[PDB]
Order: sequence, then C-alpha cells, then structure tokens
Amino acid sequence: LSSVRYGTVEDLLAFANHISNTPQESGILLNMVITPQNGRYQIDSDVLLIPWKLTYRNIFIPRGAFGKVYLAQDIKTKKRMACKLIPVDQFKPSDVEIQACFRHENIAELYGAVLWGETVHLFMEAGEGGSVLEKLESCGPMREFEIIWVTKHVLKGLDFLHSKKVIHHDIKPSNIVFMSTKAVLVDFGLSVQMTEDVYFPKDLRGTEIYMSPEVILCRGHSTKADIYSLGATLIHMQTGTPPWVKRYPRSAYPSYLYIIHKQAPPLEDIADDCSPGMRELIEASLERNPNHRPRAADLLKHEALNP
Ligand SMILES: Nc1nnc(-c2c[nH]c3ncc(-c4c[nH]c5ccccc45)cc23)o1
Repeated sequence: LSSVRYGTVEDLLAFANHISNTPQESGILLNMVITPQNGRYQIDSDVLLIPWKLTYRNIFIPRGAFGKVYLAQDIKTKKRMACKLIPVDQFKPSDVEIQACFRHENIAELYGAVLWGETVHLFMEAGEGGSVLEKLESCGPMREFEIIWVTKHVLKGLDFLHSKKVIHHDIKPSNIVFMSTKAVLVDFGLSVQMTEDVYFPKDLRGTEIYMSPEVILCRGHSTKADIYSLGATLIHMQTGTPPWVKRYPRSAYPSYLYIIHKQAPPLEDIADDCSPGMRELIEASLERNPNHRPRAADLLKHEALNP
C-alpha cells in the first residue's frame, strides 16, 4: 500500500498489523466522509486540523492512552472528525480493531487510518461537546438526571462490548464523550478480545483511580473490570471529585495500588446528597468480588435508570 484509498475492514486490519510489525502518506478509508485526492490525504490541503471549541466559561487538546486527539475537517465534505495522532512505536492494533470490527451507537465510529512519517492518524466520530471530565472540571458535580442519561449510554456500549468478549480496560470520565444526542465510549488502545472466560494480563493496564482490585492483583480478570471502573466513574460524576483523592491525596507517593487493594470498594466516597436508587447502583457496580458484581445488562434493569 503506497496511497490513501477507500477499502474494507480486512484492508484496514492488514494495514494496521503491518505498521505495528514495522515517503508519501498511505492508508485505508472506511467512510466517504473523508475525501482522498489522487490517492493523497494531506494536512492543510485535503484536511484541516481545527481547534476544539468547548463552550464552558470557567475553563485544549485531550490526551488518549497512546496519542493526542485533535479536531479535523474534511475540505470536500466539511465533515468534522476526531483525529488521534499516535507515534508508530506506541501503536497498538486494538486502537483500530474494535471500532473497525464492531459497530454500535455508543461506540465511536472509525472513519479511516492514515500513516505519515512515524505517526498514525486515526479519523473517528467527533465528540464536539467534549468529555465527562471537562463537564465535571467546569460545572462541578453532575445532577442525577445527567448521571442517569450518561450511565444509560455507557451501559449500552459496555453491554454490547462485553457481549463480544471485549474488555475496554480504561472506563473513566475522559473516555466518555458528548455528541449531539448521545454519550459515546472512546479509546480502545488498552482494550482486549477475550478468548477464554478469564483474561490473564501481561502488564498492568488502566487508570489507577478507576482500577478494580482484581486488575491490580494481575492474577486474571474479565469484563467485570469495566463495571467497577464505571462505579468509580459514577462516584466522580456524583461528587465532582474522583474516589480516593479526598481521603488519600498523593504527594510523596503517587501510587494508589496499595490503598485500592487494601481498601476497595471506595464506598465512603459516595456523597450524602446521593439518592437511595443511585447509591444501590454505585454500591453494586463497586462490589469487591467480580463474581458477585453485576453485568452491564443487569445494571440496565436497575430502578435508578428506569421510570
Ligand atoms: N482518547 C481518545 N481516543 N479516541 C478519542 C476520541 C474520538 N472521538 C473523540 N471526540 C472527542 C474527544 C474528547 C475528549 N476530551 C475532549 C475535550 C474537548 C473536546 C473533545 C474531547 C475524544 C475523542 O479520544
């Protein structure tokens, strides 16, 4: 492959595998929202990298697990897209594999992948309203109805991913983005496709604050790891502050691995203003034993998220 062209999921998958296994830009486009010109797709000529514009008064380039995310606009279609820039050395095929093989309203769509220099450019569905993190950072704690609305979208995305034996591995406010009529899950760089009922980790993956005790242990875990991460995300949304941060601030020792392993679940971090329904939902999400922890499908049936 020496040019940028429209192709199949298989073409994209073969292209992504060739990068991770080491002149003019090359790549595979899955959607006609991106317009190649004579097999080219150049920055400042066929696509413009425009600034993200958040509407908050109180408070930008978000950082993913393996690269920064920019706002891009196709010059021909005028389609706004997220463009994640990943150095080839840091490129994991899962950053394209999940979004290319699986399609759901609550999972960010992949438009195309372009290699130029030593950088992989991932064109995706844009969450122009920013992420849950920016909302929390500028407005403080989220109202219950906002938490319910977001949780429902996240839970439909997780229910779908888990049905397909996919562990996201990094469920947190910055990976849940606002779109005009929905909230969507982003960043599949740390995601894994399970082949057995238990996944045995090679390394320690995720954001420590939202990390389950079984992930910290490295003795094997499953999709239930994402359910706990959601519970930790729910505490951050309800209180405006991530769990562990108020009780155990980090200074000399930045690691939370010991605290979380000895003291999880962080039930003490649920605010007093929390409703009985919401409290029950957060408490079940954070269950220490993953076997006793509910599935995303089970959480969708909860009273707190239904009329
Ligand atoms: N890590 C990662 N992997 N893929 C994505 C991604 C796909 N579509 C997106 N849309 C929006 C944002 C985003 C996050 N924080 C923000 C703050 C302001 C404005 C926008 C954002 C990120 C993405 O992100």
